[PDB]
Amino acid sequence: TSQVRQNYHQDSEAAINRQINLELYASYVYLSMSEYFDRDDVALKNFAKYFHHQSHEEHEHAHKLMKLQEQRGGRIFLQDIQKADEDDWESGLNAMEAALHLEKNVNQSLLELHKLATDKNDPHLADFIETHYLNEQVKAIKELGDHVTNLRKMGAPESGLAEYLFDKHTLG
Amino acid sequence: TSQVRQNYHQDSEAAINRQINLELYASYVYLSMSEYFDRDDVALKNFAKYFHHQSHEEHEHAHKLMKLQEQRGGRIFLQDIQKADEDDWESGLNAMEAALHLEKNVNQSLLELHKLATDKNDPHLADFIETHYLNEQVKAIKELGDHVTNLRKMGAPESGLAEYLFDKHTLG
Amino acid sequence: TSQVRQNYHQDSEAAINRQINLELYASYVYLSMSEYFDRDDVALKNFAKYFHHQSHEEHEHAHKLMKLQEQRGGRIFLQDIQKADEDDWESGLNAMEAALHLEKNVNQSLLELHKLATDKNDPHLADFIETHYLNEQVKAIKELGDHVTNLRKMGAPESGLAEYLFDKHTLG
Amino acid sequence: TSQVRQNYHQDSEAAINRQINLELYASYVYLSMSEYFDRDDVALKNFAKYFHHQSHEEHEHAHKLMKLQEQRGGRIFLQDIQKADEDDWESGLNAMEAALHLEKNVNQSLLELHKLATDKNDPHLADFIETHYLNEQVKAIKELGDHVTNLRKMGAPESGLAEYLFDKHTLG
Amino acid sequence: TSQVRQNYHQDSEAAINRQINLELYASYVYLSMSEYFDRDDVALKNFAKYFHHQSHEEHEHAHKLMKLQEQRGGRIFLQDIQKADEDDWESGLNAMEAALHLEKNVNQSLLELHKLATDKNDPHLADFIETHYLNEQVKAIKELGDHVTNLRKMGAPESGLAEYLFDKHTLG
Amino acid sequence: TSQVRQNYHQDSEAAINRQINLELYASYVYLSMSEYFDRDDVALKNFAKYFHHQSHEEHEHAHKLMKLQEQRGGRIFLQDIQKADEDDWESGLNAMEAALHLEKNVNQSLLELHKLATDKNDPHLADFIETHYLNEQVKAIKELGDHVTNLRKMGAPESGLAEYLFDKHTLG
Ligand SMILES: [Ca+2]
Ligand SMILES: [Ca+2]
Ligand SMILES: [Ca+2]
Ligand SMILES: [Ca+2]
Ligand SMILES: [Ca+2]
Ligand SMILES: [Ca+2]
Ligand SMILES: [Ca+2]
Ligand SMILES: [Ca+2]
Ligand SMILES: [Cu+2]
Ligand SMILES: [Cu+2]
Ligand SMILES: [Cu+2]
Ligand SMILES: [Cu+2]
Ligand SMILES: [Cu+2]
Ligand SMILES: [Cu+2]
Ligand SMILES: [Cu+2]
Ligand SMILES: [Cu+2]
Ligand SMILES: [Cu+2]
Ligand SMILES: [Cu+2]
Ligand SMILES: [Cu+2]
Ligand SMILES: [Cu+2]
Ligand SMILES: [Cu+2]
Ligand SMILES: [Cu+2]
Ligand SMILES: [Cu+2]
Repeated sequence: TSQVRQNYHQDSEAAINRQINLELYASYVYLSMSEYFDRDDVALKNFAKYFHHQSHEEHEHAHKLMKLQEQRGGRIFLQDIQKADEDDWESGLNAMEAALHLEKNVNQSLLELHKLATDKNDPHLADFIETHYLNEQVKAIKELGDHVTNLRKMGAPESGLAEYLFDKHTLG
Repeated sequence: TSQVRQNYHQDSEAAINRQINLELYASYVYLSMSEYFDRDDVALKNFAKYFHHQSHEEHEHAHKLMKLQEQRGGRIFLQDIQKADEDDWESGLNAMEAALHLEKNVNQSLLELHKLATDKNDPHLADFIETHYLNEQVKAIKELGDHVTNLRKMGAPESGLAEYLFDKHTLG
Repeated sequence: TSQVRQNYHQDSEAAINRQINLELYASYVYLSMSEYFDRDDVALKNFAKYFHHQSHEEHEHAHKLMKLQEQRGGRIFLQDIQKADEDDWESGLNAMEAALHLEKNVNQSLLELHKLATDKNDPHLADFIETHYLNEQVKAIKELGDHVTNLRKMGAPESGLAEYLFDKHTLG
Repeated sequence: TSQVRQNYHQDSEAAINRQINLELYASYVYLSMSEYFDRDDVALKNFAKYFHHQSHEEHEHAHKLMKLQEQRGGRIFLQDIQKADEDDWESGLNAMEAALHLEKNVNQSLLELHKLATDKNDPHLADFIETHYLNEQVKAIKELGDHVTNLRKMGAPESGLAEYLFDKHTLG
Repeated sequence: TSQVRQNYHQDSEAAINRQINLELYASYVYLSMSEYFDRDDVALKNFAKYFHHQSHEEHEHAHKLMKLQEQRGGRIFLQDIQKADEDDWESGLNAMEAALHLEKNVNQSLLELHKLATDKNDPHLADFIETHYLNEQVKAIKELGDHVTNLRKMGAPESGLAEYLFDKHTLG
Repeated sequence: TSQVRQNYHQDSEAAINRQINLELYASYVYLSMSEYFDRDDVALKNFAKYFHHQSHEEHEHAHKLMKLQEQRGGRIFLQDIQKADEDDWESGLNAMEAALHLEKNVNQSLLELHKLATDKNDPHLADFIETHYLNEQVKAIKELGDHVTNLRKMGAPESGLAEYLFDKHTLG
């Protein structure tokens, strides 16, 4: 056992390891989306930039969790980063919809992680999740909802003009 | 024979002369396209600027080849610069499509030039083509593909609004 | 007929198209001369620079004419740009002499163009030629005459020292 | 088939997809190593920083390959990013030794990729690998060899003082 | 065998060692030429400066090759640096002619080195030679050809005035 | 005989030519040492930098002697630059010891050169050696002695840690 370990339950350590992998997965989904919009038959450069930014943000989320694990005296156990469900994201609107779904899934996992911290009387972990994760998720979900809404109201995905103009005026 | 000539095959010298003319031709096609978009009944100023830029880029491509010829001790033999297949380029989308076709044709000629350099064991010429031409073509082809894609998805060439908005937001 | 076309005779439109091609031809002659002086067995770098500058100047002359055509509602009809009469320009003095001859030929064509504008009662075209072309030609012809004179008096083309020193002290 | 695709063999497209995954794997190995050195019972912060830098470098290597795929008109097919062979890297010297082995493995794959490009007469791909990958690998391998050598000569991994001083004076 | 050595043939290692010596030899020839022009009975200071610069350039060429040897895990085996064929270089024109001959000889050796790299399927070495050596040689050969040409046309070596003026206007 | 030659004995001219070669030899020994420390199985970068600096310093020493020869009206006769006694310098301490021996040998030759100048009543040469060479040698010998001493006292060459720390704290 670590010289630093204090009030850190085995279940919490395990849950943190699972959360690290999920953040790395989210980052990979975003990378997949990013590259999709750089295809010659898609060619929406600001969508590509947006999802590239989101990919690196999720990477930072993974970093903080790995830091938390080391600080608390837990042991990081990395797992395979699974590829995304799709190779072809269909459209700007579909990718945004898929991103929204992903972020709500990550949020659900974080809420379960928080409940575990509360149940194990780990207020440091509870606050770590609150401070660095919970509001970030809520903000991310709201932004993606905003994007989905505009794209829909503009006539996406049927209107390619809608996705082009959104790429230019919101994302660029 | 030149005091500088070394490992420079007669066939390579001839192929370089042919490539010079093709680069000058490409430059002329782009000039034709440029001026078309400045017509009072077309009036797409950023299309005009874009193709003007492409015209001068091809001119630089011709310059480097002429320099290569002199450096290697070959003799430049210039040929007539043929006018383009069209006077009237129809639309923004059509010009982009025609440009894409042109760039792929120039690329094919460069690949054949590279094979000749390899076959004649001329690694200087091989690398000259690799370094200054091959990736430039690949980048140019991809960009034109991107442009064609956006214009199509926006509703060009039927939608004049599409070509107007593309001129403003991508090319301007 | 153009929505902009006013007082613009079919003969003038045709003559402008012919003048565009001649300016492009002059530019090409200068390019040929430029590259000649970059040959390892010629090696007069400031001659090369001088004629390169002249090449791009003629290009600008072609640009203004193409602009005039579009502004007046004429239609640009481009033609093949013919290669120069020579591949080998012999010497600094010979190239200058050939350039002088070329500029006087271009000037003759411009004077005929001006007479046509006067005959067709087209004062806009008449002034366009006067303002942008006629004095430019007179200046160019005089400069080339000056250069020919100095080279001759210095002992060119027999004296290679003369051409070397002229390259350094006048053109450099 | 892509509007941009030219001279791009199905085997090359597949090999590029495999190389993308390998670069992502290398990045993940480095991340694993990075976090290991941040453990309270390891605590070599400059080792951690060094491998973190290497992780992001491999990420850039993956980015350029993904860009190449899109530019050439290939389709990116992402795969699971496999976790590293180890959770516990034992020591500074062992991690450096493992990194050296990894880089030589990546290099072998790049050399095979280059042979395939040569065999398929794809000089653009050949030069892309040469320009952006081959010398980068050679430099990386040499640096890791240098590091392994110093650590060994200093008395690692038996001497914890050696690894501490190396962390401070070479990596910091 | 080196911990870093990969895909590096014994013949390539040997050829690199031979090339290192040749670059050091070229540097020494240039040094000899440099000092010759500083003789009180020669006194062409800009010739001296020019060849001094060339001497140090060849030294850098030797440095990069030595670096390549270490990076690839080869062992540097230095050899005697042979003195030049002449003590007395006769004239500005003769030295330039001798330099031209030297550079073409070095170039021939580099081309043979490149063929060996290709034959041994060593694309890293092939590109190293292409990137850092082949175009540098072509540029150097062309420049020396240019210099020889001007000196000849000016009346060298019979005309001491020609060599004096060339020293002042081209080299100074 | 030179128009500038005055009070310059044939023996002095010969001795200066021999000294030039010895300075070039010393420079080459240092270059050999420099590259040795850049080996992947040695990897002492500041040793490499130190000896590289010493190599170029000896080159300057050779330059001043060549200048002296020309100024006095002597004729430079260059000789082959002999490779060093070793390819493998064993260690930091051994190289420093070998450098110390080399510098004392060069110093002995300079002292003999000075005696010859005194014997031939050549006070210009005597002072040239005094001013530019004698104290430089004494300083160089003392510095190398200092380095040898520290390395020995630190536990070199048996202690690789000693050579590593010396590389970092004295040479870096
Ligand atoms: Ca899977
Ligand atoms: Ca025709
Ligand atoms: Ca013709
Ligand atoms: Ca697995
Ligand atoms: Ca290459
Ligand atoms: Ca000899
Ligand atoms: Ca020997
Ligand atoms: Ca004194
Ligand atoms: Cu990224
Ligand atoms: Cu996240
Ligand atoms: Cu233009
Ligand atoms: Cu081009
Ligand atoms: Cu807008
Ligand atoms: Cu130009
Ligand atoms: Cu003109
Ligand atoms: Cu990171
Ligand atoms: Cu990589
Ligand atoms: Cu210290
Ligand atoms: Cu020097
Ligand atoms: Cu060289
Ligand atoms: Cu002068
Ligand atoms: Cu050096
Ligand atoms: Cu010395």
